[PDB]
Amino acid sequence: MRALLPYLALYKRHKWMLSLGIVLAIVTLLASIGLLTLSGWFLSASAVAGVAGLYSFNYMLPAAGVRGAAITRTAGRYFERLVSADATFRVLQHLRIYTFSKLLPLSPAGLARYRQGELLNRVVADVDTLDHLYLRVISPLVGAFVVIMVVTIGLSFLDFTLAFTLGGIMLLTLFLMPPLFYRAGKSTGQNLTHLRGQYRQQLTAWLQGQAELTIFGASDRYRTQLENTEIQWLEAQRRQSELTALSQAIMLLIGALAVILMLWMASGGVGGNAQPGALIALFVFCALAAFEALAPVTGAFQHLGQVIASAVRISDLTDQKPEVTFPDTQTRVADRVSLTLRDVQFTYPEQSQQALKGISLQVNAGEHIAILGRTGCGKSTLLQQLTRAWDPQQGEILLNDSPIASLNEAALRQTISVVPQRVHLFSATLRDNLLLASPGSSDEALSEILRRVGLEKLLEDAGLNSWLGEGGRQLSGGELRRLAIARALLHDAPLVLLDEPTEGLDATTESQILELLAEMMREKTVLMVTHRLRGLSRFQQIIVMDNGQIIEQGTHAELLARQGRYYQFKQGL
Amino acid sequence: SRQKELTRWLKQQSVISQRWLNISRLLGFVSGILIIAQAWFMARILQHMIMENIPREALLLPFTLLVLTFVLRAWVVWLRERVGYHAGQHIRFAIRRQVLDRLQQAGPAWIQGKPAGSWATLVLEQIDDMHDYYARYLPQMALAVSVPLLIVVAIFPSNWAAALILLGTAPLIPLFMALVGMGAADANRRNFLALARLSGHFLDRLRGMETLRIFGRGEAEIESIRSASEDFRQRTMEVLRLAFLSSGILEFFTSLSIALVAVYFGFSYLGELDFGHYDTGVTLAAGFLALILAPEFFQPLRDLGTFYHAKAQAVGAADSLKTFMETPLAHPQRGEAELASTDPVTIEAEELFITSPEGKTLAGPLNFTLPAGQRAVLVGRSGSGKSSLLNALSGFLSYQGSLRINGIELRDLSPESWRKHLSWVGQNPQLPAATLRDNVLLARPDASEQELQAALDNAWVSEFLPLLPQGVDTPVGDQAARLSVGQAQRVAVARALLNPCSLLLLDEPAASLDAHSEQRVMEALNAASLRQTTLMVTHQLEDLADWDVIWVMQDGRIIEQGRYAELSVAGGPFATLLAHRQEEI
Ligand SMILES: Nc1ncnc2c1ncn2[C@@H]1O[C@H](COP(=O)(O)OP(=O)(O)NP(=O)(O)O)[C@@H](O)[C@H]1O
Ligand SMILES: [Mg+2]
Repeated sequence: MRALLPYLALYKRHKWMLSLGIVLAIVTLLASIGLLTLSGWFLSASAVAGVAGLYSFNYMLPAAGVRGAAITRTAGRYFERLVSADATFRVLQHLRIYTFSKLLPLSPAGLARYRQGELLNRVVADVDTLDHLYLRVISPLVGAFVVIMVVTIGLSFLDFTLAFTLGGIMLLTLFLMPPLFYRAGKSTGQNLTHLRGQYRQQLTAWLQGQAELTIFGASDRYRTQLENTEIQWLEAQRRQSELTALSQAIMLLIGALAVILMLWMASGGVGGNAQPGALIALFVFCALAAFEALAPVTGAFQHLGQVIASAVRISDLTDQKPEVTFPDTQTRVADRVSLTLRDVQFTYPEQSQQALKGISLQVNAGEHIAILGRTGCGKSTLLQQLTRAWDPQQGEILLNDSPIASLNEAALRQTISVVPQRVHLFSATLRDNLLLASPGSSDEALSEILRRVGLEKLLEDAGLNSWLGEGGRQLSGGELRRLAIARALLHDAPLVLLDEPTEGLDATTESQILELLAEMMREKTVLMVTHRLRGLSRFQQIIVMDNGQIIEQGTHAELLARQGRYYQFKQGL
Repeated sequence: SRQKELTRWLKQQSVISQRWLNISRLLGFVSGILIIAQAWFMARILQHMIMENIPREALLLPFTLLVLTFVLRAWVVWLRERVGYHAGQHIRFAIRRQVLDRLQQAGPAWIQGKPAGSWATLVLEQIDDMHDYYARYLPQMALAVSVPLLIVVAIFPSNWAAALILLGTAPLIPLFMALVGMGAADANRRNFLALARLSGHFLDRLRGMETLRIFGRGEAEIESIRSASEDFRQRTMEVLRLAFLSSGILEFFTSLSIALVAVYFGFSYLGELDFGHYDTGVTLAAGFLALILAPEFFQPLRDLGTFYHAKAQAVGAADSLKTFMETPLAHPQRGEAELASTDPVTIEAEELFITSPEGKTLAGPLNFTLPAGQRAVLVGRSGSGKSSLLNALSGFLSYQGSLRINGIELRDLSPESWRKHLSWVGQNPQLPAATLRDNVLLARPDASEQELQAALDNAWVSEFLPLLPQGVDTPVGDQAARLSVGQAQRVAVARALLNPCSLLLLDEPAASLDAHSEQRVMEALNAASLRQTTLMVTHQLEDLADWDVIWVMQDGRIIEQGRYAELSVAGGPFATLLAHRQEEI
């Protein structure tokens, strides 16, 4: 349970809104008990007094107590429900900022180790479960505990041996029953999560392999196997409800025990009084109404296991050590970046020992460099090392006569503008998808770039206030490639890293992209990594890669004039 | 807007397990009698020792009867929860059975229209959203009309003023809930779009955290998360500020009814109020009966409010399950004509229009003929209808026209017997079985070990078995986790080479594979494509000179047809297509 400690410490902010939402739950839940315990005593006192005791009996004080207890019961529940719901959105904002502000330093490496699609859908769900700790767990458990301790203390002024048998019964089922039923259903709850995921994987394999199964005749054989898992899955769901049916029949019996005990024990006297009279009803009506406090306490303890499980997942994910660390110097960004690479590896080395020693290349200021790699032979890691996703274990990168590790992140992100292969379309306006590159750009400049890049089809509908992304319009490949280039032109960094810009594009759009790089990025030291030969003529100093090493180098005409691997590539195969 | 007919669908799905919903409605009536008996025994016991001063030892029968009604009342609560589950389980088991039946006879043509993670949501996470509608909400709606009428009927003979206090609030509660429910409906509609935008904001900034890093916008997206969370908080607090009044209307009238019953009975015991009783002194047991039962009058309404979320997400589940079960889609017809012989088949098409289950035409007019033992190649750009022809040839797609296999049309060919003569390899291989050995033997479970071992030798899968821990019987895992994409595709080749076939359809194998597995797959599949009629879709566009004919299509129509030599130099669409492949390394 020590897992919740980093997240309970997040409650120091908004510790008055959070405490108020619990106090309002106690006051509401005490007024419910007070309303019915005062009504029960008032009815008994009035009947005992009788008509002859109209004037002797002060009935106006209890009649103001029942009116006051009814107002704070109905006003308290409304305000407790507001503050609790308001304050659970304020800690959700803190949880959202806490995880995001802590997942940034380890974004490329340490967070992409998992499957990004499935992991990030669980990070969002787990922050939601951490958001449930206050209102699903802490508030019902704490509110029940001090409602029990106030009715026990309050009833101890009339009788002590009666306040503690009612308080002791309520304190026993507060502390003994929620853990006792969490232990009984732990085995089934584990057997339930296994069978749900087993049916999930058997159904996906059945649906995905429907073409395979139908042709080989096993479509109905694996459907029987799939149905047998559901039958086992449904049996484990009976046992989960057969234990919920028992935890509900026992809370009704325990609350019955505390009323029958109050009737029997309180009729023998309270404060040494031989005939308690109206004091009997004050105890049997407190016991009748005080078990509403314990109503949410069993389900609060069940959810605590989920909150703790979600606390471990977020903790062990956000507590990793970041790969790279940046200094703090605020060196002024310098234009005309002359990138230098010395013995740096280009591709993750294969068990085949592709290249123990890395590649070396000098990109002078203003030079446009293209790197040719074999398709499907490893993956290029030059951009991650240049973007400082991780530190290069071998070799070193010299960014304009200075090592790349001696730049603060503020300066490093300004000397390098990178267009990645996987271009992300943030669910926001077109202005917010472009001001991302340059926050201070004017309204005309963003539209000027879009016309100049060729995304003119994105300016007729609401202008730049068009919702692009999940809730809005999608962008096709090529229509999304020109957005990535649009940001890089807006970012205006001296060094530009292209990562297969013309990949998956038709020859009509692809020829337009290569013109964009040669025209706009005319003096921006382009370093491009591709698997195509369409427009390499305009680039200077083409670098051909084999097995993670440079086998050929030089200008397109210079490299084509001499027979070599580039000549074979140009002709075919 | 669709609530009325979605709920009609929900209420018609409950005909199965109608005895479970009838026992649960009858147990809610019995439970409302034990509540009344409980309050009557307590009221008589309390009056005896408060007014008549009878000792507790002389009240053993009412105490025994009171304990008995508590045990019976806890029994029906246990019984009603188990009966309620059985109601929900049997709809979920019957709806899922007929969702999987419809999703199987539709075949792979419709299944691949949506990702498998979205079908699992429909079958596994949305069908289960309907459980608490039948297990809890439907029984509680019966408890909300049965039990409260019992208290009013039980209190009315004793005192009509107390029963009028409880019955008087019966119309006043829905009146005020509807009065504030339409003030909370415009808040939903004027904040519907913004909350929809703001809900997926965190996951969006969390998926695109790579792009934020490379642009240095990490510290400026913390402020947007703050600004989006502040906006979402205060935008949805306006909705909740009005949604908590509706729940607070019920708490007002249960607070007013308990307070007003106490004041009416308290003042009538002192002589301040003479009305209400039937010309008889108000007894103390009458006041206790109405005071114990006053909170129980509104409890079924309070519990129903906690189960409304169950109805909300059952209708959302019925929103997507009703459309799925009523989509108009037609299946390929299955004539009963068994194929004549287990020999290579002569497939020929007069004029085909292969159509998706929803009626969309995938492949235009097709005019081709593949003689027995002739291996063809389909080439073309993406989206050109190449794979649609292989699915139609398998029976997965309906077609209009003439597509005759060995002289007999495909529409009147028995799918059970036609697919015994059909073996095929697809891209992105699917391995449904458990072990790698039982996955190869899926094609022919009755294969001998010497025939099985030959298939593994021919398919080049025994040369990476030693790398596997358990060898041939290695558990493949979920989505072929243990095997690489190149290694799994070789296992898919193994079960294609197991049974000899009259027609082999290779839908782009060795496309996304690694360099070595592409060589091994093609080599084992190029020597196996020349002993029976094959039909291979490929994008390699190279070393095809040994294939008999090449059919190139764009936009679903065969445009050029001939051998590799006569299309490479013809300068036609194939040469344009071939130039693109050589353009990229
Ligand atoms: N079962 C189906 N149901 C509905 N639409 C389909 C189906 N199969 C294909 N389509 C669509 O109809 C067209 C036919 O495409 P398709 O038959 O897949 O060509 P293709 O050659 O297989 N594409 P590719 O595999 O990338 O070369 C495309 O626009 C598909 O999106
Ligand atoms: Mg295809």
